[PDB]
Amino acid sequence: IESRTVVPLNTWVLISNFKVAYNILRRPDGTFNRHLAEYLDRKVTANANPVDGVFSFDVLIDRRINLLSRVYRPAYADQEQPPSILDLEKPVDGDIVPVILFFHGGSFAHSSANSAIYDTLCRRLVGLCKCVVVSVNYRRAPENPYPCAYDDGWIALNWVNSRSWLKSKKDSKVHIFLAGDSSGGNIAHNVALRAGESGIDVLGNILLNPMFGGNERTESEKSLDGKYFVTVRDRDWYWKAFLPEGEDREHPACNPFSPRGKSLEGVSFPKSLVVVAGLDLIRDWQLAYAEGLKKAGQEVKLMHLEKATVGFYLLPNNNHFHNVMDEISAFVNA
Amino acid sequence: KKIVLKSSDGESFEVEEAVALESQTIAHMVEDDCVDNGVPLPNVTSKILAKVIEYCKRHVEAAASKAESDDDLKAWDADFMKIDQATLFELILAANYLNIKNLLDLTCQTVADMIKGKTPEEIRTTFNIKNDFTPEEEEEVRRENQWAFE
Amino acid sequence: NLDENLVYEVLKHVDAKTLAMSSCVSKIWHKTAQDERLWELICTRHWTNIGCGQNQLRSVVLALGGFRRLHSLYLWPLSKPNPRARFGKDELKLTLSLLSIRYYKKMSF
Amino acid sequence: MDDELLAVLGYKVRSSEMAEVALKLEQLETMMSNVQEDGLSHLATDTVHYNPSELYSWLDNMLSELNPSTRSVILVDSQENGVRLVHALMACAEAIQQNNLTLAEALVKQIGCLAVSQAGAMRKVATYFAEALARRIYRLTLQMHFYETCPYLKFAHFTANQAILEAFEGKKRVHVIDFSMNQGLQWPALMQALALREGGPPTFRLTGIGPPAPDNSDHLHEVGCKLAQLAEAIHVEFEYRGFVANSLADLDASMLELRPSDTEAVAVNSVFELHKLLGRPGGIEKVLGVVKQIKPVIFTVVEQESNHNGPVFLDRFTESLHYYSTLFDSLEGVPNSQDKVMSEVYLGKQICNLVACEGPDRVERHETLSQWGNRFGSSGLAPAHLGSNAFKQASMLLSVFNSGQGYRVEESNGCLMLGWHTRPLITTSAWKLS
Ligand SMILES: C=C1C[C@]23C[C@@]1(O)CC[C@H]2[C@@]12C=C[C@H](O)[C@@](C)(C(=O)O1)[C@H]2[C@@H]3C(=O)O
Repeated sequence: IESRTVVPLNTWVLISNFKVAYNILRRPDGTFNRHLAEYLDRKVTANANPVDGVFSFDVLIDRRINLLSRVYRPAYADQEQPPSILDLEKPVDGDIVPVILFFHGGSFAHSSANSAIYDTLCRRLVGLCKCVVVSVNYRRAPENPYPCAYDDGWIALNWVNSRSWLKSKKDSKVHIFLAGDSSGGNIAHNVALRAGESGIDVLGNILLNPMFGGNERTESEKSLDGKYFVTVRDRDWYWKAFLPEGEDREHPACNPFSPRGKSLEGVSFPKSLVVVAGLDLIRDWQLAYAEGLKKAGQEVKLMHLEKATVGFYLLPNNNHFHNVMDEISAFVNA
Repeated sequence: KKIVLKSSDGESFEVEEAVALESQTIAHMVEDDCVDNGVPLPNVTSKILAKVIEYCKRHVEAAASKAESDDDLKAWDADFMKIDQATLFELILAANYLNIKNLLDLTCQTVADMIKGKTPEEIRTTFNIKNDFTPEEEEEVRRENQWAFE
Repeated sequence: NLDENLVYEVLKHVDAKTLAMSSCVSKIWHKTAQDERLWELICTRHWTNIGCGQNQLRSVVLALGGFRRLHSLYLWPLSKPNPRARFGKDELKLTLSLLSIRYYKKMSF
Repeated sequence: MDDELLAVLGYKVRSSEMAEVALKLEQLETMMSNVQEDGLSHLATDTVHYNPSELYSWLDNMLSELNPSTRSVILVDSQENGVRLVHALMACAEAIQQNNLTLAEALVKQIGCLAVSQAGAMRKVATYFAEALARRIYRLTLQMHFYETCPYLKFAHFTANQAILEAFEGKKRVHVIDFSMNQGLQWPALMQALALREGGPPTFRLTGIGPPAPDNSDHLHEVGCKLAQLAEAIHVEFEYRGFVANSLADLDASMLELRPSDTEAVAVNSVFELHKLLGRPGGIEKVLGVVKQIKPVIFTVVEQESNHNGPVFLDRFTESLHYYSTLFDSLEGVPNSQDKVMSEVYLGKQICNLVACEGPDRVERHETLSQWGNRFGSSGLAPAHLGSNAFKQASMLLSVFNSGQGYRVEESNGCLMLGWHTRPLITTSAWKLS
């Protein structure tokens, strides 16, 4: 009953249907019902013809592990006819052109890059931010556990940086921003960490409702348990099906600010935008993550939304949507 | 009731009637009579008959008590399988000649467990047996089972 | 100096891969390995709630070829990724369709 | 109408039934929480779902059971001088469309010269296309290998048996009309499935129609004899009938000796053969009308998702080129063999005929889901929503070869598509009388 008062009806129905679907796809043993999940999933296809100023196409970047990347960009002003296959990868026009490398959510278990809920989000990102967007399709646990996701992210980052038609006039370099949501926030953080001590320079990070955790139950898990379409049972199943068997939640991929994790002080890290929904079950961890950055000496602007829940960036019928979009547009075009 | 069993050698074993009815063959011969004077055994060694009798005895006793537990039984079975090769062999022949299904399952399970995760060059070493296949037949059977070698 | 019946009694309780390995040790063991009952038991190990008789299905499978060619052609590669997985009704339908199609492929006019 | 937001999201929910859907979701949730793991296992493996986009119907079904254009382009990485080849091909098409012969000839020569150093799939696609344009300038076993080297026919056939079986449960006499007997490699599985059923294996009648034998032989007789022998070897009643005809426009409703609809069920099958009728004016319409007159319980259609019936020749060239280049790219991993070579030759011939034969001779005139559905909707045919079962079957099929990679089944609007990742290639669907 409380959930029907904080969100509109359409977001409520969408999130409730997702919650029910992923309830019936869970399994206590640890196995995951892949075929029924892919059946119940709603996907889309690339379309080279412009649609409100945004076309797109698939790129098979890696063949050994079927690593695909869906690229989006604005429609061409100087071309009245639809872009041909040859014209799809023409170099961009403008002094500075940002490239947002995006990772979608789904607790390493649901959705895909060509899923519609994320296709629409990437199209809106391209429209409002006015820049190129590359969506990576990493592999999904539990069939393929740690660390295949960070490797897929790193390979896609290398491919994006190694391109030529995606460059800048002023410095002949690529202006890459890493972005993600839910599990994609964790993937973006880890790939940015890897790039920090590799050579590739990253401009910034855009973490949306990141997924961090630990062993000690914080003070927002008890009360919020089963209130805003998020429980703790699932929070353990997803972490158990991802980390290697015989490991706790203090692993570094689950908690970077752990005694076994390397300190962020003394290493290079870029600026980042941490968006935190106040009414989500995981509100004490995301904020703690920001504080770990704050004491580590790195720049971070915290955006605590006191009346937002999970999935607040899927429909435009609320006020938080416009706000977040404006902040990202001012943080990418700064 | 007490039943006298006579081994082939000539040792005599006193058994509980109940224990004897665990063997359906002995029970069947008892209903057919001609067994009150004594039940001899043509091919059965006294030592193996003694080991089987202890097994059935313990089992029957445990069962009766429970009706009036599984962990203790399992422990006893594991402790009674601490022998060598040829004794297990005499026991399987005796179990077959007397038809005591539970002991047969235990002995067949132990043999299956020792030959678990073994290859053609291992089982042969364990049993010292002769491979009598010709090169063509051996390659054909190997090719039929090649999926098992990957 | 083992006989035949006892070899079957011992091998009734062995796993598939081990029985396949044991089929190449000696002659008596090789002969005992093709008895369709052992492979029938190994194939119907996880078949819960099938929907037809175990005799009818046995008749059809024996008509189409057997069980040694049904678990070492389609069931194996299909179970290679995830070993610990019970086989439902879909596995039976798919494997039997492939087996019947193969029998048709080998059939002579 | 339909909610804009949800519609672009990927769901079909009426604006007057939102509250109802929400209430149903709440009840379903409470009921699922009340039951234990068994309830979930039951909905995981036992039940089936049809058309998930319709949230209302789907939820209703769940409740009752618990408590009884768009052009896809995939740029590959293997491309170092590919632009020179594509450019040359386009130039050849443009010169052919502008009336200039000398230009086209020179262009073709150049294409061959630049195609002699290219490797991978580009070499085969460019060579076959160059041959096709040479044929154009001049006029101005294969199937078995393909079936044993590609999953297209196998996936189509299995999905078709699943649909017919799901439309034949609880019936007695089943008649099947096939518009393409070919080798009859689909019927075995259907026959066994109809045998190992619950209630008894019913009588099976089959009437297959095929193209006139080119060598004056008897192939339908061999298929019928083989099917009857395997039938007996499986213990099921079976009647066979073979037919020889050129196209599908000559087929009639009387020339098929049908029984009363009230005492039998008829099912029509088609696997890549409907797109051959579009060339005769009035054909497709006549066949659709006769099918309607036949009043069947299911009509299975398998087709290629591509628009090649476009008037402009340039568009056809471009589309076909990209579609066949991605198709050839999808067979570069399998090792060198004989089936692969045979299939490549078959594809090449197909491409050549498409870019060399015009008028009625051209039979390879494909269309997409939307067009086909509009053609079917003008005659009185409604869709037939496939379920999760067919999806799972196809999944397993692809997982048997090459550890299930590359080809991916996607369900969209009640139809299945097998495609190279996100590029739909084969679209299977079923229809019935509205
Ligand atoms: C089991 C889960 C996982 C959810 C929350 C939920 O409780 C309900 C469904 C998931 C989810 C679905 C899509 C979005 O990616 C997400 C962030 C959301 O809002 O809801 C997704 C979110 C997540 O991936 O964390």
